[PDB]
Amino acid sequence: MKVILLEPLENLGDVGQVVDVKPGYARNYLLPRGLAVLATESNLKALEARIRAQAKRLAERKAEAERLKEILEN
RNA sequence: AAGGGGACCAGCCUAAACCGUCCGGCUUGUCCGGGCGGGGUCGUGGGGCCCUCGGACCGAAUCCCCAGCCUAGCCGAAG
Ligand SMILES: [Mg+2]
Ligand SMILES: [Mg+2]
Ligand SMILES: [Mg+2]
Ligand SMILES: [Mg+2]
Ligand SMILES: [Mg+2]
Ligand SMILES: [Mg+2]
Ligand SMILES: [Mg+2]
Ligand SMILES: [Mg+2]
Ligand SMILES: [Mg+2]
Ligand SMILES: [Mg+2]
Repeated sequence: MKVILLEPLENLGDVGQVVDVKPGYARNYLLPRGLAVLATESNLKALEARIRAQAKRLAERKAEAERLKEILEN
C-alpha cells in the first residue's frame, strides 16, 4: 500500500517521500500516529504542488541574492 | 429463443473533462476537499478544451383553460 510519509522514518524512508508497505501497517500504525497519509491521487497533487512552492521560493532566493551580488562587487 | 403476424408506441435526466461561486481544512495556494450553478450525455463513437467559418424552427410525461365523461335527474307515439 503506497503512502506519503510525513516524517523521517527509520529504515522505511524520507519525509515527503512515497513508499509501499503492507496495508495493516499503513492502516493501523502509520496513519493513526500521523506519520503518513494515503498515497492517493487527490493528495498526490498536494505533495506535488508544495514541491513546486518550495522549489519556487528557493530558487527565487538565489535570484534576488544573485541580483544583489551584481549590484555589489561592482 | 431468433424470426414472422399483431396491440400499443416515446423517449429522456445525470456522473466525469473544463469553467464559475459560496464554504472549511492546515501542509498557504496554480492546494485538497464539500455545496450550488454553467457545460455534457454518445457507438455513424461522443463530449471538454483551442483555432477558422455559420447565427428561427421544434417542444413536453409539467402547468393552465376547455370539450367529453361520472356522481341526482327529465321529455317520451297510440283504445
Ligand atoms: Mg417476438
Ligand atoms: Mg413482432
Ligand atoms: Mg387489442
Ligand atoms: Mg472538489
Ligand atoms: Mg475548487
Ligand atoms: Mg467546486
Ligand atoms: Mg473525439
Ligand atoms: Mg420529462
Ligand atoms: Mg313518461
Ligand atoms: Mg305511455
